[PDB]
Amino acid sequence: RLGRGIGSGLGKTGGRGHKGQKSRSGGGVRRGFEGGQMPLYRRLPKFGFTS
RNA sequence: GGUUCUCCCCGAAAGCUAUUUAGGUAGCGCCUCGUGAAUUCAUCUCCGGGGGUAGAGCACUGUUUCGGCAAGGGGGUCAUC
Ligand SMILES: [Mg+2]
Ligand SMILES: [Mg+2]
Ligand SMILES: [Mg+2]
Ligand SMILES: [Mg+2]
Ligand SMILES: [Mg+2]
Ligand SMILES: [Mg+2]
Repeated sequence: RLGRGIGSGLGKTGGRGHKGQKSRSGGGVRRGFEGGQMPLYRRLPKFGFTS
C-alpha cells in the first residue's frame, strides 16, 4: 500500500520516482516505444508467410 | 501541485548511445530481490607485456637569433655592339 506515510517506505511518491511519465496519472509510453526511434520490430524486415 | 500508520535489511544516478531529441524516453552502466556457479573477483609481491604522455631534444616537419664561409639578388660608378 503505497502513499500511506513515511514508515511504509512508499510515501509521497508511490514508488514512481519524481515527475516522469510513470509518475503521471495515466502516463507512460506504449509497447515497443524506443524513445522516438522506430522500434526493432520496425527496423527489421518482414519475412515468410503463414501456411 | 499533492499523495495519509510503523519497524527492519540493502542501497543509486544526474553517465554513454539514439531520438521533430535536448526540463521526455528507450537500451546499456550503476541499485535491489531471487536462483545458480568455479581457489570466480579485488588488493600486494614477482614475472611477462604494448605505450610514446610528462619531461627532454632539434636529425626530420616548421619556427628563431648570432657568427663564419658564400653563390645569388638589389643599388651606384664606368661601359652599356
Ligand atoms: Mg525509499
Ligand atoms: Mg513531485
Ligand atoms: Mg519518473
Ligand atoms: Mg548501509
Ligand atoms: Mg519537455
Ligand atoms: Mg611534451
